[PDB]
Amino acid sequence: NDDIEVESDADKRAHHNALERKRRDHIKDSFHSLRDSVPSLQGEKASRAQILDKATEYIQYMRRKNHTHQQDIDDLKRQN
Amino acid sequence: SDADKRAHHNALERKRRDHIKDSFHSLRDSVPSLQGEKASRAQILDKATEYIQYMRRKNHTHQQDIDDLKRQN
DNA sequence: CACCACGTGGT
DNA sequence: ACCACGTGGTG
Repeated sequence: NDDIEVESDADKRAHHNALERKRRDHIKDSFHSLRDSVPSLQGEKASRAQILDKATEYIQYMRRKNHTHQQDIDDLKRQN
Repeated sequence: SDADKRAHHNALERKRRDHIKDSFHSLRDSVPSLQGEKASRAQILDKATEYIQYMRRKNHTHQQDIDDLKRQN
């Protein structure tokens, strides 16, 4: 835009700031959705570090749980 | 002091930021869609959210296949 | 000592 | 598009 390039400094500042608010809101949102996707804290409190941490923890748990399910499938597929 | 008081507050936050930085790393590596890719913190959170949901689904259905192979056998 | 958001300055 | 810092305030 041709207005954008010729806009005032007050206009530049305000914008820079507005874009950062928007960036932070996206992330705050994304932390929300991760929070709710993880049953160890489905929808209560939890600091950003806990969300990231319990999220890594869950992924590992699930993997363990998955290796266990697929064996019991193979072995039930032996019986069947 | 009142000055030395501020240095500490600041030092403790730097620590907070480092914890979150490291934790983003590990989450990054635990998600196969992000391995080897350059990702923004928003991507990591988003692609992670995606994976965790996928895993939950896929595990659930595999449970079903157990019940039905258990209802079959 | 944890937590958090903001404005700002730096690619 | 994105990121890290210092800050002021909360428990």
